[PDB]
Amino acid sequence: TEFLKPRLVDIEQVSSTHAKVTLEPLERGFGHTLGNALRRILLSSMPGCAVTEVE
Amino acid sequence: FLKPRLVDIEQVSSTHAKVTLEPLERGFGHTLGNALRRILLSSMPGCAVTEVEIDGVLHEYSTKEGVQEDILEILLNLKGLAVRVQGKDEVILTLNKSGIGPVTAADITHDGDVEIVKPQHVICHLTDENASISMRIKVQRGRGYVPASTRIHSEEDERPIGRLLVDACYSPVERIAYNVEAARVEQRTDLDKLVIEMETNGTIDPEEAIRRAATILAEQLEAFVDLE
Amino acid sequence: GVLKIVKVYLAVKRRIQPGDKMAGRHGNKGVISKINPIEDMPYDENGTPV
Repeated sequence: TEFLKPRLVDIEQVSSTHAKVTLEPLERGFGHTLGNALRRILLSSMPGCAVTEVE
Repeated sequence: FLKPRLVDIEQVSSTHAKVTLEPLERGFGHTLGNALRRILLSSMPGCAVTEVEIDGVLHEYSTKEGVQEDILEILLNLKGLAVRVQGKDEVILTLNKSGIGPVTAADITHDGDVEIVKPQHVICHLTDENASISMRIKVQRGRGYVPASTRIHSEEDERPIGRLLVDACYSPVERIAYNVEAARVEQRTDLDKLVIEMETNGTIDPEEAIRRAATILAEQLEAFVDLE
Repeated sequence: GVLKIVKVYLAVKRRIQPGDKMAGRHGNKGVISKINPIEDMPYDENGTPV
């Protein structure tokens, strides 16, 4: 029984709107899991409004 | 938006089963496929043989009367022994057997907590009709893969030199392959349907496996999310 | 002029680690570099990891 989870550490906003978030205590191989999962959900399926009609 | 829900589990032959998972949206088929494939395939709770104590054996580089096997091929036949444990985390099984013939896992002694999933898994053959093999196997619940070189730090005073440490491959899974195909839905045009085919040694039922895997994944994400 | 010799035979069981050498029969040498878990291997549609 060694299910040790991470905790969020310093969200480094670089300049304006884009941030680097590291996450230190993860087990073997969960890094690519959380990266791919959060990546594909952010990049593919977000509720978000875009330019519909311009008259 | 629309959340999934599990549907029919199909045990194909004996030990490998197809778990369908029907209502999934765009992209979440491949997403949950890769994620559950990895978490099932890497870290599932299971148990395997850790310590073996044959009676008349000093050490694993030796030979015994009447056994046509060497000692370490007995140990590599015990490594592949698939066993399950109900209400313990370590438990000591034993073998007592005499006479000419095969010695399988069916001849391991009886215990209500321990269930043997393959009675035909052959451990060792006996020849001389008088050479009785008698050992004490120690199975132990674990996680992942821990070789014998990592466990020996405190060493548990290994001065009973008859103990033979076996590399414990605790992982009960062997192969997890998923398909993502479209499920025909009444009004919504495309909703992906996930099928996780899973080969195990026989110790872990599939719904409990996928429930543990999704539990571990949600526990990983709940580091910065919360209860819902 | 030697009284007694005690010889002790060790049997080491060496497994594999990055840094060993492996080779096919065609002369393709190579040093094992990283020993990945099964989760990261390329796998085909049947699901068998290379």
